Parts: sequence; C-alpha cells; structure tokens
Amino acid sequence: LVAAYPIVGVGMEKLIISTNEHASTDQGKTVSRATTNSKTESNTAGVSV
Amino acid sequence: YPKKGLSPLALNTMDQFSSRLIPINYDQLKKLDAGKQIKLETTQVSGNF
Repeated sequence: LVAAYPIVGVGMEKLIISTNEHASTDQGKTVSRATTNSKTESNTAGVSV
Repeated sequence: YPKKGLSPLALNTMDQFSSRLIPINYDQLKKLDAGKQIKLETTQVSGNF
C-alpha cells in the first residue's frame, strides 16, 4: 500500500562574494637640462632744453 | 597510484575539457599568504569492476 518514494531538498550553509576591480600604481622620475645664449643691441636719442 | 617510486599527481583545472585554472580572490590570497594552509577532503569515488 505504501509507495517506494525518495524525497530530497537542499539547504544553504554559507555564501561567499568576490568583487572585480582593476587597481594600478605608477611611479616615475625625470631629469632635464637646457642652455640659453642671447644678444641685444639698442640705440637712444634725446633733446632737452 | 602512481607506484612507490614515482612523483605525485598534479591537478590544476576544473572544466570537463581542461581549461580555466582554479581562481582565488584577494581575501583568500591574503589569508593564504600569511601562513595558513588549505585542507583537502574526498566526498565520493566512482569506478568500474
């Protein structure tokens, strides 16, 4: 009269999450040097009284 | 398996057709980095006769 019958079901214990990011670091240095050479030339007149 | 004189066996994949090496996120990497260790268990084994 009674039936042969399996009955199952599942149950949660824990849940773990894990994100998605793309971190980045950079580090730099710099060195420089420059020279300058120049030449000027000027004239002047004038009158006083 | 293998015999007494051979090196052990390596597992690194999780597909049916082997690709996709096993990942670990950042918190589990920082826990594994600081001295801890993982534990390995066996649930079932299928085979032939």
